[PDB]
Amino acid sequence: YVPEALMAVIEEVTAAYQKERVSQDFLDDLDRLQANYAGRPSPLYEATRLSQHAGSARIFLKREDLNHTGSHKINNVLGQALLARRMGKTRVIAETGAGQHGVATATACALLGLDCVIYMGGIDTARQALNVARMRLLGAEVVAVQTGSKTLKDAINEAFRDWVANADNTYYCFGTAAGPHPFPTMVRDFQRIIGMEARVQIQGQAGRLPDAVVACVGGGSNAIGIFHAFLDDPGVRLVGFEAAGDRVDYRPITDSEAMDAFGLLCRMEGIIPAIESAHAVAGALKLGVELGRGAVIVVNLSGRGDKDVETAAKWF
Amino acid sequence: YVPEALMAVIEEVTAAYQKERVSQDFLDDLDRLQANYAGRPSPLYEATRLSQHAGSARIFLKREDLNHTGSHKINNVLGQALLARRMGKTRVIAETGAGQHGVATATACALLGLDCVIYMGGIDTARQALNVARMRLLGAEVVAVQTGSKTLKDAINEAFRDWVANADNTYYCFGTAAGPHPFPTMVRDFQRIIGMEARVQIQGQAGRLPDAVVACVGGGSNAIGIFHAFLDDPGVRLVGFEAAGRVDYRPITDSEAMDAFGLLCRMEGIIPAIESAHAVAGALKLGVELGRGAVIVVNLSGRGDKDVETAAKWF
Repeated sequence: YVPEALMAVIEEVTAAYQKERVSQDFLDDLDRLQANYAGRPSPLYEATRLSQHAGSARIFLKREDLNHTGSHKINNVLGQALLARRMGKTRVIAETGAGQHGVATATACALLGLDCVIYMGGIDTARQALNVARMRLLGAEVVAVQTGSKTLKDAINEAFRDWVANADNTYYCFGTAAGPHPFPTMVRDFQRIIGMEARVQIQGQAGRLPDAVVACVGGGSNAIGIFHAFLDDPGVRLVGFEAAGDRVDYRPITDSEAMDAFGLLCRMEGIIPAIESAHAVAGALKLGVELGRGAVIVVNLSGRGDKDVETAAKWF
Repeated sequence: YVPEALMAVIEEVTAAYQKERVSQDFLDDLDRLQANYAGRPSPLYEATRLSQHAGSARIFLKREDLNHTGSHKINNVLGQALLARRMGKTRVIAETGAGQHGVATATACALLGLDCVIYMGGIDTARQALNVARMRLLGAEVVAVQTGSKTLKDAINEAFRDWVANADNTYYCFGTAAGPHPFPTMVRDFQRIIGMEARVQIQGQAGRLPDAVVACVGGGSNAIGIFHAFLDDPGVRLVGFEAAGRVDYRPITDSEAMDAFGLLCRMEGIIPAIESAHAVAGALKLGVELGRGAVIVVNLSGRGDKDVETAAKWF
């Protein structure tokens, strides 16, 4: 899984990142670089119809659910290319299966003036003229890989040989679900972006900081993102609603509480939530009854309201 | 196509809408209503790497290319639902095929507080049926139609008797790429929200009205909506750029498009529709014309997909 040859290079990366993590700049820069570019920042939607089932509080939904697939990978990949610039590297390489991650990188590469080489297997090249051409309009060099079996793994190594030999100037940009993932802190940190955008937008739309920021927690990572900008705010409660059934308060929400919250979003708001998020809307709702009038509750609508629908329409 | 029995009723919508058209109160209420919902307002991106290839004017790109279609149908459907509410109609009906239009229609009625009934063909009731659930989850009655051919035609006819039947409180709402399009003043006015929104965004981001607002003319009726809102800003220049009222018209050569296109790709990592590329080409020109600092705004409208082919060959 990782050629020990990659160890000094991954280490130099991990090393430069930490240095970056020392303060708000790197994310600050990232935030500015995504603005208006490809879906960031996502909208923070005030659900006024929901107020009447929430103790006369004001619920704001932080629409993560409106991101589409890879404008989102672009926003992820830009921070990786912004790390190359800060590290001083001037070229970026990556591998690409069906070509989607190559198109993302090629995009950031070119947004930031970085040269860009993407490795892709000869099998992948012949049947994907379109992403290859995207990539080529965007400026990268697309290297059709003719060794081993001309598949994905194949690209991966040629890229590893490339990255080993060219580490002075070259940042390797990971992202294929089957490719390497050597840098988990990074990937968590980028999601704090969600928090920073909610903090700004709440200050904009309500004129103060919220009385509570809230997410469904038990789901992988990337709901948790909403919190971190808010940790410092002594006035702000942070509540993580856990999928029960029969610095942050964890609290539980039952299969029922979440379904009532669900159908109630469908009807009052016209938005169909992820089940995951219904738990959180349910709790935002608990919270506002419990906090009363003009309470300001920001809620993360995380993720993909595509059939949990299956499930929801059974529930009724 | 449209049954005559409908005419007393089409007229009334027509009278009412003609009323709210004219007025400032409508498109601001629809602005509020659609704010932060399904993709509106759309982003205004300062494309600062174009500046160098544009006399170092400042080029803002109105990003209609980021619109997921579908979040477009809701946005379009919200306006009829908004109009229905302002007639004092309380329930809304429509028809659908695979049932995309009915999903949107249901969506805007949940949001707006309207009872909703959607007509669908028995058969598409059968081949397509979470949409039917989607709808019901949104709280609309679905009338799955079991009358003659059990498909869209019959699904339009039920809808129309219901309509003629309940005129007094029922609005009907279209968009379905086949059923009726009785209101074409409407479809065209609702693109106006694009200029509306641009006009609030470019003052926030650039401190002032733009020097020029620029778009692609002889294609995709979706481009021109960026102008209306600047009409009463005399000394915002409006430039419609054509493939070769207050608005000037100006041609762009096949060649000039593709320099802008290529460049939009290499500098901003944005891949446009060829149509959009005509506007960018026009914005570059204008920049050099207008000078260091001009502020110029461009509708990048249209899907940066399958112009891709065309573009790759071209190089």
